[PDB]
Amino acid sequence: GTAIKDLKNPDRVLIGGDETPEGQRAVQALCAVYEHWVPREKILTTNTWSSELSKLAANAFLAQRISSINSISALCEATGADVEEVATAIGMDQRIGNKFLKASVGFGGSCFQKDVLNLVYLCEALNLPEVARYWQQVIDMNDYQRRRFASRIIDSLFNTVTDKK
Amino acid sequence: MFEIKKICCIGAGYVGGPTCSVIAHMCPEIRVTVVDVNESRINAWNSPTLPIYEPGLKEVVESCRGKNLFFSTNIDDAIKEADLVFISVNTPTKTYGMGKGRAADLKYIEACARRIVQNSNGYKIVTEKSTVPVRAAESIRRIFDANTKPNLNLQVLSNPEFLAEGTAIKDLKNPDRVLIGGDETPEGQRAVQALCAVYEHWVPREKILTTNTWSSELSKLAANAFLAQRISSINSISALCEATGADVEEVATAIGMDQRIGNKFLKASVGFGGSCFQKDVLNLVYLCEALNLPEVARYWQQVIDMNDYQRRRFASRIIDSLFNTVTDKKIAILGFAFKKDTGDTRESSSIYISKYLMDEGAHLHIYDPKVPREQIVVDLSHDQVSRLVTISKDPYEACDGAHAVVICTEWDMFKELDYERIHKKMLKPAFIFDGRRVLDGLHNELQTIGFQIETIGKKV
Amino acid sequence: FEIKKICCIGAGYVGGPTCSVIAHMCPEIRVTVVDVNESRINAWNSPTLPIYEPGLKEVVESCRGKNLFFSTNIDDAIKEADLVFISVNTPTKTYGMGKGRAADLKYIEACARRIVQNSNGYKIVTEKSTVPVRAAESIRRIFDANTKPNLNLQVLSNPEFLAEGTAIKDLKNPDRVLIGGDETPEGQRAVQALCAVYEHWVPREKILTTNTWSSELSKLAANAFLAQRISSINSISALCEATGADVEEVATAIGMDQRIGNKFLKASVGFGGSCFQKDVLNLVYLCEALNLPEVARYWQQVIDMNDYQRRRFASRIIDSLFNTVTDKKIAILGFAFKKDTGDTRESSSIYISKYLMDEGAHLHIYDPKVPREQIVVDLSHDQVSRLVTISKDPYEACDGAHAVVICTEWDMFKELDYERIHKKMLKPAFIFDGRRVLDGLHNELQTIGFQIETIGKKV
Ligand SMILES: [Cl-]
Ligand SMILES: [Cl-]
Ligand SMILES: [Cl-]
Repeated sequence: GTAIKDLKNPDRVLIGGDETPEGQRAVQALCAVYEHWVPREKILTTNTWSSELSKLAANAFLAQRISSINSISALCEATGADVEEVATAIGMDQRIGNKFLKASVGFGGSCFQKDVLNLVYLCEALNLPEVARYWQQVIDMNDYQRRRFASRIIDSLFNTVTDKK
Repeated sequence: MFEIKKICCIGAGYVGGPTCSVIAHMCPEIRVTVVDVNESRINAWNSPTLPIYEPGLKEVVESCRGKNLFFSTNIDDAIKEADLVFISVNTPTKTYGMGKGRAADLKYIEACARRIVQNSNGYKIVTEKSTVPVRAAESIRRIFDANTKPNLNLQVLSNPEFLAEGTAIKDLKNPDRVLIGGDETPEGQRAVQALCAVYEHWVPREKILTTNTWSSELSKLAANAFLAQRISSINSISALCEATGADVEEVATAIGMDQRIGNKFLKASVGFGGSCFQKDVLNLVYLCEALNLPEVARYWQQVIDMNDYQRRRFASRIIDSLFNTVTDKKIAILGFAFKKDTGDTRESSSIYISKYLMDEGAHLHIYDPKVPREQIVVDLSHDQVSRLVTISKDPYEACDGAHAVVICTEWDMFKELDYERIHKKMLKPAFIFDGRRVLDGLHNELQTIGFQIETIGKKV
Repeated sequence: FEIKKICCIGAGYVGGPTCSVIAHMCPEIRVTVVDVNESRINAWNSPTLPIYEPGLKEVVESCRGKNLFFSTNIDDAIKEADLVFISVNTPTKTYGMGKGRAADLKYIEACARRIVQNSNGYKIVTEKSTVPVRAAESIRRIFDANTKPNLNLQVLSNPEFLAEGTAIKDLKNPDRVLIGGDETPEGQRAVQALCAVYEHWVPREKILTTNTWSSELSKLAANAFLAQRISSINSISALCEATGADVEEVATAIGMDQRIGNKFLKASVGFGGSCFQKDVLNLVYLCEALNLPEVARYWQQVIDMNDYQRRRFASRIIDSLFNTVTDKKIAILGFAFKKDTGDTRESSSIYISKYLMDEGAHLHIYDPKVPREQIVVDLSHDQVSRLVTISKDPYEACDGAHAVVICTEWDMFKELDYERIHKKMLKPAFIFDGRRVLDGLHNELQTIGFQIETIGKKV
């Protein structure tokens, strides 16, 4: 949706490479390409696996923010609190920020669920079940949010929706 | 519109004390009176030596004490005179009964509510400053309504603190935001604007947020939970880093440069500590269970489990490295505080790491530059301490004949040690377990010296 | 306030017989029974009624034409009525949230919207069918949301308690009449108005007034308490077979305790019917939805025990036949859920047969009253074609069979020629008595050569 702007003025460019002489040369070659229009302060160099992992974790952190405020939204409906008020109050903490704190029926897109599910599987394959089920909560909460929303509609219509417009 | 001239605060803790001291300092026309049931605390605040240490606090207090800032044991009179009453008492986690070890105990808050109505007449604004469970203000409203009088109009507000213990004064003088919650009624709005007016003396109106009472209560709990979740998230990543060859400090950096995520609270560790994070998250979880929200409850519970996992994991790596036997082995523990530059050990990860090693029968030599000796012994009790715990006056006494050095607090001084010396008198193989990434950049040095060095979020 | 004109929506086995009786005891009241199905109505106006109940034909003929009417003109019948009975059946949901347990309120909702559209002034709206709790709140909400000037609709609960088979007798002399209404001035008036109607032939001592939610809940719990009694004695029956005790003896001893009573204590292969399981399951779901999991699993036990009883019985047959039943002829005697009816709804015979069909048995089924095609329908989802034969007489079913299974307490089964049956049965010949109908005949049957096993008796 904002591809061109994101490319022309990125928060950061991520490049991962082998921690070897040949590897460092290849990194600096690619680094040099981006230096044409990206300030060197905003170019980050890591080993290959940190770069791969950073892409997955970043999307997961984002998705977690949405699922977290969504969980709060459910607790708001039960207490009388208001999630937009709470989100605002949370978001004014500079350490937390005010982006990705808008509660919804649930997040979508071709990246968030796909990458978090991929992250979870990786942890299972690496015998990290505690970490796997930690991140799985992001998906379950999103599923919960949707199911919950649907169930409220159905209850409000007296648990019968047959042939109703 | 109603103006506040006299302020009473119940509780001289790390919350009410600095908050009211600052208010008095920025509002010379208002008489702020801080009271507490503990005569010890009161006499300490009026003493040349204060009961808690915060940068710039000593100056601020001395500027106001006597003019418009007073510390007294006379609670009833301070209530009698006050236009605004801050309830700033701690709500300890219940240690028994329904909700043991998770639910907040409202006993102290309930007492204050009954004490206020007993000693007050006319119009007064009653504001909860302490971290409370949601719908707590309903409990206060219920006590006031049940004990009403002719010409008694008590208004209940929520105004939670957000100061980090260590930078209190700066956080108060220049806060990211001030939160005030009130009833969505005419009388309620007046009370809100009265409190709002007090903060407008030195806080820009852009940074004052008004919500209903429950959003304010909930915001304090959720904010700390969001913070704690960040730490547990990067910690989970750290474990995945050790298994892949990735590096958590690199990953944290890459994540943190996303403006929508930010770079604060992304430093992996042996696990977070303090008197607020676990306490409030556990309180949040219990609330959800009580409200039949099991999906939400177990969602936030993951923040705590991951923190426990991180600690247990770290302890287990040490034990495995020492061939799953630690009996009668000397082990240096460097740093006992829950974070650097404090003597606070409340929920310190050092406690658990030490305790895990004690369950293996290790000879622990613990060093912390600031933490008092007696505090360590208390935090490691329920006999067990006498056999296994030795407390070193200096770091080197702890590494003399030790199998391993475990760093559990990110003290700046640990980075600057003579590790050439330490290695010479250590048993081989000699291990360093860095639980705070403080020796990042020193790895190649330590290895060529002869150390085996392991740290959070880096493959061995 | 007096009630003068009554409209009933639904000419089922509930609304039909109930309103015909009311007309017979209330000559001054004009009772109009309506249904959107033109088929049903003409049957009510026919010399042949759409349902059979003893003495119903008489009661109807007394009133039909004078103050009892069956019509398809629903809108006008609602317009004229002081009291509107909602008497449509509430089927269990077959999909979605609450599948196979929760009640579907669609027919009730339609009726509620139809009433408010076609009505003005003061009217009492009473639910007669077995409904889930808080259903009247749904009706109230439709009324409140679709209000008119000078519209005062009162919502009452008045559930049925008639056993299908002796409806009229149950109506003329009921154990109690139940009426639930709002605890408000207007609400109490509507209740006493309806209360007054039944006082025409029901003593005031046997008319109970409660709030609306107590009334709805009472109908479900009453059937559940009954079902629990059967499942309890059935559970005991299994414990009898394991101890040497006898369930008929124990049931008798228990039932002589005045505080317990001796009704509904007859052990069986399992209870059936269109009400017991449906209502208990509906009760369980209600508890789950209201975050009452302890109560939900408490009542679920009534269903599990009944399922256990059936499965247990089927397994005994299979074990006795050396755990192989493939291509073996087996006589099934009795298919109805109880004796003296053609009703097969939730009949234990269905499950027993199905368990035996999953073993590849050759079932020859006989039932004196139950129609042939109904059995074929109740045993489908191909499997029926290969394994199920329907016998015209019992002996056709026991000719070359390995075992005789009795699943319905028909009186005639007691009087069969077991000497003849045994000669043309394969050996060893088994009789499995699932209804204790052959109690007292055991020593007889054994000397003939039968191995006889029954519910609640050690072999
Ligand atoms: Cl006092
Ligand atoms: Cl030990
Ligand atoms: Cl019509």
